[PDB]
Amino acid sequence: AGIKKMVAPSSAVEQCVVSVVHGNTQLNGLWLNDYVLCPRHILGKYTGEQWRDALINANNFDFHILYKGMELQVVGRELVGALLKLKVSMVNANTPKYKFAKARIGDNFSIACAYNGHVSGLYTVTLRENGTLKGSFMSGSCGSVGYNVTNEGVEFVYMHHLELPGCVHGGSDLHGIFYGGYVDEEVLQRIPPAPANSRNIVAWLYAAVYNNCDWFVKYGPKQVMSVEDFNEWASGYGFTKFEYHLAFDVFSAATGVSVEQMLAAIKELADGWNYAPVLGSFHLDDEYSPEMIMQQTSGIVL
Repeated sequence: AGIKKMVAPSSAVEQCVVSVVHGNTQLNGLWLNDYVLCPRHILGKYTGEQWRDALINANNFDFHILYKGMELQVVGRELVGALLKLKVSMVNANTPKYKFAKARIGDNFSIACAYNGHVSGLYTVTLRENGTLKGSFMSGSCGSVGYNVTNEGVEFVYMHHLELPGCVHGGSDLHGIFYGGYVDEEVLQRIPPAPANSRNIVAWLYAAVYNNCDWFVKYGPKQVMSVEDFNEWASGYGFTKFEYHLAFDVFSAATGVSVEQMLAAIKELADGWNYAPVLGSFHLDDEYSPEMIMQQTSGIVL
């Protein structure tokens, strides 16, 4: 029982995290096969036009890559979106079975927060609709990766680049594509605020029912809001449109509560409450993906 933010185990990632130093700039990289990926501003602080010229003017020996003290020699430079791809003279025997995947809105992933090429801590983040994360990042953490672990292997989805006003964090996938409408430049970037993720809130409400907190649903006569009706309300109250998830079939099977009851509860609880806590809170929590809740709950039919 109980509900916590679950971080994927880090052993596979720790064996790929490296330090990349080029000049005064210090940040982190990802060692896979015979190449290292790190943010492009390792070259320096430049503008879209300048990145190609900075890479051209660079020398392979100016990049110093360390994995647990051992030097990795660069044998090739390349730009991959907002990332630098440095071919190295040694193949990472610790390269896991992995895929580069794009995190989708509402997904959780784990941040391997690193400094000087050493993971110092892990936490879970949630991809918001505007492509930003509510992370915890200090100077030197650029190049920290976000990842998931499946039965098929490691899934690298994120590399950290920048901090935005209001303790908001942005980055790219491992193809160097930024997740939001921001850029890796020292410029004031005010980005649209993120609506609350309705799908995730449904998962959190189910997790409450799984843990004997059903006052919001059982306490009232069965109250229901259709998906169509809810989507219209959410559009004008700062909530995302409901998106279904396979986990809801499992959750309603174990709890007897339908999605439509949860949507009605969301409308009822949208402004917060004070009757009783729900998983220790008095406001809806949108930070738990359905996958995160499902790995903390049991199926009951089979």
